[PDB]
Amino acid sequence: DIELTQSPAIMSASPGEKVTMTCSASSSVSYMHWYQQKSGTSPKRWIYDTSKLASGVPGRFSGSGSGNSYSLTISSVEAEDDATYYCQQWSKHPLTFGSGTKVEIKRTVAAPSVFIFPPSDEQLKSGTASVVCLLNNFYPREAKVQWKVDNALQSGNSQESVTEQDSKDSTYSLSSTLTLSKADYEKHKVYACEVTHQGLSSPVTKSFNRG
Amino acid sequence: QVQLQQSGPELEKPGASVKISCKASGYSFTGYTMNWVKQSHGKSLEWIGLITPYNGASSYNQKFRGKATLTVDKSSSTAYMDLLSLTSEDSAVYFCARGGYDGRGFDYWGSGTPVTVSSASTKGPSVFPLAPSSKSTSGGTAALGCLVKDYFPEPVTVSWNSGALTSGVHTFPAVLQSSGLYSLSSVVTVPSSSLGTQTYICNVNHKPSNTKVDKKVEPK
Repeated sequence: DIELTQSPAIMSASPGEKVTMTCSASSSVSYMHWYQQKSGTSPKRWIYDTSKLASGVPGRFSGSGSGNSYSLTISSVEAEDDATYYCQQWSKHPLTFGSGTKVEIKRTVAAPSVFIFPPSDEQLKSGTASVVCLLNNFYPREAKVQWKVDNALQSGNSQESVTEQDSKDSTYSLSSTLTLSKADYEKHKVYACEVTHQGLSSPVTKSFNRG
Repeated sequence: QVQLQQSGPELEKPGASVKISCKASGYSFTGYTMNWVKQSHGKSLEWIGLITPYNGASSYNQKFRGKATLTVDKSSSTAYMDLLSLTSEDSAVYFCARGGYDGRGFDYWGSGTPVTVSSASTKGPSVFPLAPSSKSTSGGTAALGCLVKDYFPEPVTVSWNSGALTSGVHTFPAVLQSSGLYSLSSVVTVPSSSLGTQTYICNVNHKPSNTKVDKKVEPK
């Protein structure tokens, strides 16, 4: 099979920057195609036959190449360009796709807004307590959440999830969920999530007293 | 306009089979090819094979011969793929995509059909409020949400107020819990002043368990 290696695997670009990603094939091909896929959506044909744009694809995109080496360029990146881009060859059977280049958009640093949610009484009834900390609209993606219960640092009992980059403001959001038994939850008073981030000069703590 | 409507998410036991469909509309079915593509772990794309609807002939990636069987029903302009002898490695999202006889690539793709292969049974989610409070308020903005807990398999979709509320919504990717079940949350930021007057309902769809849940989320 023709193997298609895409580079870089991940790219981060400021709006207005020219960037180029590459698809290198294990043997010669022609008329490479490219697809854009945003998180949670189906791929869309983006460039085909090496350099032709699909309907509705902005003119800042272009494609070129020859031999075993093909490229996709964005002449001036926009926030809406964040996506994974895949190349695809149809020179030999079977058709194969590249490994993808993921494009992230840079923006100015933004510290998270932090919110906390106690478990609902309804969930408690059933024997489990989920406490949720929300970090909203921050950049860059890296952040740190610590849970403290009556000032005791928690480990092993939380899980985090992070959204993909927002196509409009280029920020991320993150949720951290602390899971406890009812019986354990009703043992303690103060529940706190402590958040740090590149853009915070000291930790932000949101907390509540059960009751 | 060209539309490719695929069938919904599936759960199947190892060893079983599943037939998925792609209903094509807005164009002449037999003038184009129909391709099928597997996407694993939301990343790698593999071409399974194609069928030329005019005569039902098909061509396969040898890796998928005998795993996949392609057919069409020209009456209803529908393409089908049967996946046989399912194993965990077959858990993925499967796309149909229109191709041409003129080197146009895949110009339109279907919505995708998630298939999960597991011996575990389906389970619909419990939905709990993430209620707005003074501890989820900041400078006239309040956050609220719903916690969608303990369902299987993926996926769940969430909307707010039947799709009329979209600005400021964040629905998080699910996490797999130690129990083998998924959970996610969906949150939205809204003006604090609206809390007394505006109704907020999260609408949670879990097709694999044939369940939909609406949950009204209120202060306190």
